[PDB]
Amino acid sequence: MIVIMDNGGQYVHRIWRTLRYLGVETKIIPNTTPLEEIKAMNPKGIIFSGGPSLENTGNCEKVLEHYDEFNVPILGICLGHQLIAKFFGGKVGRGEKAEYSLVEIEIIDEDEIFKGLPKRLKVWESHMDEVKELPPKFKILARSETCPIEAMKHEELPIYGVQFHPEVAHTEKGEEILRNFAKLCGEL
Repeated sequence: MIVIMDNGGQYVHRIWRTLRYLGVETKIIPNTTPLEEIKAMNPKGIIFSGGPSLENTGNCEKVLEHYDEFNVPILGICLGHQLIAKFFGGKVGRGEKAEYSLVEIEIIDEDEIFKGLPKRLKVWESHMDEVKELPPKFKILARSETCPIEAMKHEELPIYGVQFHPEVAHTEKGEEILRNFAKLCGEL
């Protein structure tokens, strides 16, 4: 079971449908779902979805505060990436290109979610906002010309962020990145 916390973005269903296509048990829940209830689902992984506003992240930060009750892989997508960054002591701010487009990224550490993938990928993303200061204890996994932090992970915990939307088909290997993340939740 991969739980997708709905932060209100336009592409949240695509995350769910991608996982379904992959044969992964998954459910979208309101981001305001109480933690106990999230715990009663026995999640093997959690996704913090995109959305319009850091002011509407519901209990995403609460999940991180209580990570010891979960101890499963977490993937933040765009706003989810940014909220993880803020929570862990990094900084988010405006980028230089607010419109969505395909952007080429360079994978600098294939780690887990980029395992087996090419070194450069075009991904569907905006930089209306982005991570400006990496959190302590995190490492960068991918970059682009205008944004050094296109993907990141905690150095010690399976907590991941991507700035772009792997759930959008335009993203090269987007389905594979989601698959790689799901495979992490099935092994430990």
